[PDB]
Amino acid sequence: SSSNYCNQMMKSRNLTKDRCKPVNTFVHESLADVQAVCSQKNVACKNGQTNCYQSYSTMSITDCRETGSSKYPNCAYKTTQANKHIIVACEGNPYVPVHFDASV
Amino acid sequence: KETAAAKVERQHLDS
Repeated sequence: SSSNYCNQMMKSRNLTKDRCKPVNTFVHESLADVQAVCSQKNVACKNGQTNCYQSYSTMSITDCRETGSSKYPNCAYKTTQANKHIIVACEGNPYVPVHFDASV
Repeated sequence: KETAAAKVERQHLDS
């Protein structure tokens, strides 16, 4: 693992300590603003469920993707920064995000 | 242990 944001955060958040996760997205917004998405635009999820919601606005996100040579225990990631709408699946009470369906 | 909501925060949020 290098020193880029992805290699470090994937490790710190317990994603690559015992495996190399192929892809992962980190959202750079307040927790409350992401939870607010559960009452925004209702859309179908990839699996066909209707408990997904798309954010009205784009959000700051960092995409982390394993390079072609990455191999446990030396996971390596390519970091890509972008601003896009997020789609999360929500459940429970309070109605909060439990899955990241995608980013547009 | 860790709820689905908490897992989502740990894996995807960086405020």
